[PDB]
This record gives sequence, structure tokens and C-alpha cells, in this order.
Amino acid sequence: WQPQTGDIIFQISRSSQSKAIQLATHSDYSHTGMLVMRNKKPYVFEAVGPVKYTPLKQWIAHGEKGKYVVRRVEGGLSVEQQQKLAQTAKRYLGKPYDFSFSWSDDRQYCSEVVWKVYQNALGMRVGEQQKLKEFDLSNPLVQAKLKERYGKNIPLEETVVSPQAVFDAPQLTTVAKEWPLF
Repeated sequence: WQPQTGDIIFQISRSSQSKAIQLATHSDYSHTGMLVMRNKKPYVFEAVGPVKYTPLKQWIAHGEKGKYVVRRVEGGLSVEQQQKLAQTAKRYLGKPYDFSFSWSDDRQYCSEVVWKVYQNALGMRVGEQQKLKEFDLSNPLVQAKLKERYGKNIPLEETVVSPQAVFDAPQLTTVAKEWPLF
């Protein structure tokens, strides 16, 4: 794998919400970011409170067991497309972490910011949106974490984009994988 600006990278978060996210979204992925080459060095643009750039080596090390998978638009992006993603990403830097998973731009969560950058830079929708209530909220671990964060005021009608949703976007192919399934 030769990292390129725009590559979308996924990992298992070590945060306490990570398991609930995996369960609700039927996914192994609980954190995502987008590669940005800065002076030819790979950084991961990610919404972690705040939205920021992180050196790729450090980003990967933070994932559980160092596991990661990388998706890229099939056939690659042009240099011009890459420069538009990089440019747009700049507009979200410094935004705090979106603890509400709200679709407003005030704060950002991980898959929200990757989705919004692709949409605003290239007009690509990289992933299906659905309502919070449409996820799988049946597991008691999931219900406990929703209670912890939201109490009774769960935003059931909120438009959300999950990491799994971005992963399964039709444009994408896998270009790197260090993820043993044993």
C-alpha cells in the first residue's frame, strides 16, 4: 500500500463506546479517518475532539491490536481530486467531538467528517445515511450506553452515517488490510 490523500482508514477504537458502536452498526469498525499527504508524509485527518491531523504510525498504534483496513475510490483519485479533499478537510479542523451524533456542523464525529468532506469536495456520497432508530439498538449493552449518554432524550430521528456505512460505499475498493480474522 502506497498511502494517498483520500484513502479512508478504519480501526477498532479502544474507547468505552467502541463495543456499543460495533453492535449497533453490525460492524468491526468503530473509528475512521481519511489519509492526507502533507509534504509527502501520511497523516490521518480524523474527528476525535478536535478534528485534527495525526501521524499515520501513531493513528494505527491507537487501534486495538494495531488492526486496520484501508478503502480507496476504485481506480484512484486524480491529483486534482486529492487537492480538493485536502482543501475541504481544512474547513473542519478544530471542530470539537460530536457527543450527540448530530448531523449539524457545530461538532464532528468520525464518519460524519469523512462523509462531509467527500460530499463537499467532490460531490460524492460515500455511504448511505439512515436514522439513529434504524440501527440495531436491541442489545442491552447498546441500550445502557444510550442511557448513559442521552438519558431519555435519545435523538431517534437523527440522520446518521456509520463507519460501516462509509466502508460499504459503492465507489470503494480495499487497498490495504492488516486485519487477521483469527
